[PDB]
This record gives sequence, structure tokens and C-alpha cells, in this order.
Amino acid sequence: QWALEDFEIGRPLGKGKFGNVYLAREKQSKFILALKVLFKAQLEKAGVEHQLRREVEIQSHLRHPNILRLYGYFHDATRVYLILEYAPLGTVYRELQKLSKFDEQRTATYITELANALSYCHSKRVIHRDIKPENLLLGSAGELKIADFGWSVHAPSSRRTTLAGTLDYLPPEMIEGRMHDEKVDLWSLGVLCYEFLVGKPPFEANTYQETYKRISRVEFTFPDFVTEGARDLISRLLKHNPSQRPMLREVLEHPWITANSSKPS
Ligand SMILES: Nc1ncnc2c1ncn2[C@@H]1O[C@H](COP(=O)(O)OP(=O)(O)O)[C@@H](O)[C@H]1O
Ligand SMILES: Cc1ccc2c(c1)CN[C@]1(C(C)C)C[C@@]2(O)N(C2CCC2)C1=O
Ligand SMILES: [Cl-]
Ligand SMILES: [Mg+2]
Ligand SMILES: [Mg+2]
Repeated sequence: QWALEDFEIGRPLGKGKFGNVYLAREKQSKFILALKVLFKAQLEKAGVEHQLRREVEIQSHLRHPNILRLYGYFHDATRVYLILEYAPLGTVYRELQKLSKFDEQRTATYITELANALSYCHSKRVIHRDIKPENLLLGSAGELKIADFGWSVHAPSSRRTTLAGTLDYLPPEMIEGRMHDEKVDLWSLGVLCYEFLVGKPPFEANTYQETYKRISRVEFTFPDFVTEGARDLISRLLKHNPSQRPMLREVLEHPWITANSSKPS
């Protein structure tokens, strides 16, 4: 339906593994959006066609203020183009680089917005599986929006695709290649809450092999400035046994969250 000729392309918004994302304007409507570009040759050698179909199918059917919209796609001889909602305030990754650490109020507010979006996802038995700061975007009023559904699926699930990037956000069950479910996103939420308050994720290390060891043994410690309440919530999320991880409703009702968040559920 859409073709490249229908858009004026502007500045690069960011880069992905596959994914070179550009600002764009549809010529007839002047609608401003983002165009995620992927090279067919690369997708073909990686053999990830099935993941790309999921990304479009899942994200296009989702409707929630804290989830980035995907409006459709087109392709030509060499590329695939995903048509996305434009997020004008950048990534949470950038904001963390800018400030080093977030205060309690900013952290609790982001966690509420994340928990709200994940709650909507899990009600449809969708799991995201790639929650991390570079995949969290910011709207015009500074509100958090979950993006990048390339790894998402319907639960329960195994894993039929090789992990390439960082282990930092993955739970023990996913790393050890065991069966997994929705509780994976709750572990990642714990990792994020720690990284927001401290400046770095709790299992970070110099080698893949050693990060693997720290994750599977759940070895993490807190700096002195992390408060009693934040410690409580984080320790409840980072449980080795996934059934012991809280429901999202319990996250949204945690005393430390409700005391510090400027957003409702
Ligand atoms: N809709 C968007 N608005 C603004 N920036 C974006 C948007 N989508 C992606 N980006 C930027 O491009 C980067 C890569 O996009 P992403 O969809 O995560 O690609 P990949 O699947 O390769 O990780 C993001 O981390 C962000 O910096
Ligand atoms: C969202 C989306 C998922 C899958 C694919 C497209 C778009 C682009 N169309 C096809 C054509 C029809 C063969 C089908 C395809 O699998 N694909 C991939 C090869 C690498 C891109 C293509 O070229
Ligand atoms: Cl398709
Ligand atoms: Mg990404
Ligand atoms: Mg992707």
C-alpha cells in the first residue's frame, strides 16, 4: 500500500542491529512519523523473518498510551520499512547517560508507566522479553513508551533463536535456556528499577561468562544510598524462582511506589 515515494526522509533518529531509524513526513498529510529501515540481506542471513512478522503482528494490534504504535509496513527490492509512532523526547537510555542516575520520584514514575503497559500486554498473554533503556522511548509530555517488539511472543514459550547482545536484562530461566513465561518481564523490571537508581544494572560484569554466573546465582548488592523501600521492591522482583516474583498489581501497590510515583495506575 505505502511506498518510499510517499515520504520525505529526515535525520537519523537512532541505530539498531537491524534497524536504522529515520524521521519522516508523509507527503500528502504532512504526518510526522518514524521509519524503521531493515536490510533484507541481513535479515535473510540472520534467518529472523519469523521474529519480524511477530513484531508487526503483535505491536500493530496493541493500543495503550504507554506502548509505541506501529501503523504498518512496506518493502522494496533491498529493504523492509516499519512505520512507527515518532517519540520526540528520545530514549530513556540517553536520559540516563545525561543524568547518571534518576531520583526516587522519576524512578517510581517510570516503573508505574512500565508496569501499566506490561499489565496490558500480559492480559493478552504477550511477553515482551527485551525490556531495557534503549527500547524505552519518551513522548511529548515526557511519558514512557515501550517499543521494539522484535523479541516478543505469546506465552508459554521456549527460545528458538540465538541470543546475540547483552545478558544484562535476562532472567536465569531464559539464560539457562529453560522454558519461560510472563514472569520474565517481571525480572527485567527489577533490573531496570536498580539501574535507574544506581546508574548501572545489578549483574553487570566484564565478560559474558561472568555475567552469566552472577545472574544464575542472583549475586547483587546495594550502594548505601538506596532506601529501605526501593531495596524491598527490587529484592522481590529479582527472585530466582519466577513463581515467587510478584504480580504486577502488587508492584503498582507497593508502598515505595505509591509514595514516590506522580502517575496513577
Ligand atoms: N519511534 C521512534 N522514535 C524515536 N526514536 C526511535 C524510534 N524507534 C527507534 N528509535 C531509535 O532507534 C533505536 C533502534 O530502534 P529499535 O526499534 O530498538 O531497533 P532494534 O530492533 O534494531 O534494536 C532506538 O533505540 C532509538 O534510539
Ligand atoms: C514485516 C515483514 C515480515 C517478513 C517479510 C517482509 C515484511 C517483506 N516481504 C517478504 C516477501 C513477501 C518475500 C516476506 C518477508 O519474509 N521478507 C523478508 C525476507 C527478508 C525480508 C520479504 O522480503
Ligand atoms: Cl508478512
Ligand atoms: Mg532496540
Ligand atoms: Mg529488533
